[PDB]
Amino acid sequence: AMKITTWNVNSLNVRLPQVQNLLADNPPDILVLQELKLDQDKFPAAALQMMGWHCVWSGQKTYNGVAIVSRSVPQDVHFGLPALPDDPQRRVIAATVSGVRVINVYCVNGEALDSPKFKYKEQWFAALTEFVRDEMTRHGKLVLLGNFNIAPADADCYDPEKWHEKIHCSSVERQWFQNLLDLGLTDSLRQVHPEGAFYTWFDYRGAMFQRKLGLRIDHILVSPAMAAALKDVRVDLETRALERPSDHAPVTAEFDW
DNA sequence: CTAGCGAAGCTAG
Ligand SMILES: [Mg+2]
Ligand SMILES: [Mg+2]
Repeated sequence: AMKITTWNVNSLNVRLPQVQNLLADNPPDILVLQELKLDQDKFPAAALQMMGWHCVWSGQKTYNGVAIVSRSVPQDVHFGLPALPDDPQRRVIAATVSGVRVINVYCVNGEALDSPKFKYKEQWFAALTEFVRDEMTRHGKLVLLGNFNIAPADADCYDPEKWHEKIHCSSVERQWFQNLLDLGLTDSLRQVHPEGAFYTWFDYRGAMFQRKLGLRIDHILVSPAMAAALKDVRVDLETRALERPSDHAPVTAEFDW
């Protein structure tokens, strides 16, 4: 059995208490985090080790930041994308936990389709595809998860017409998401829940979480042997409902053999 | 609207 949660925390300094409450109550075997927004030396290692967790992370000042936190030791830790070796933004970290290759990604947002950050998003997703393919040549059990900043289909958008060919929802971005699906990966949530709105992000503005209008952009993609044992996927809107919350909700997947 | 940086108003999401 194995339980893995992904969360875009948006500043790990701010929401560290909520991370520790997440690791205290029905804790997962693996928790990965995006948007730490703290430098490499500022990670709260001691506070998480006190509770019995191993941590491998990649951080920079102010932006980005990824982390893997697990009960067992994360082995063979890789930083970044080989096809993009000069990108200073800390967005990818991979490690093998309990024989399962975890690839944690905080994907480029893109801002706008006419923004330079969208070209950056394009190249970054290409490099990600190459890295994930090469990693899949070596690991039967693989999970590529995190904040993809891409709503796969219209059912992942509270409103497909105003988001028509807008950032997160454009046909190009969905073709990138499909490029990662074509390597042999399964959208685990859509396997367990083929129908319905399972939004994972709600804009801070306009009380959009209260209106329950958001996007499903936080995903857990799994290899074939992982989908064979895939049993459940849930969006922790309760964490999203907390005071001073992240705009993303945690997402958990549950497997067993 | 929130968070960072840093002292105000951009950048980023
Ligand atoms: Mg955010
Ligand atoms: Mg459409």
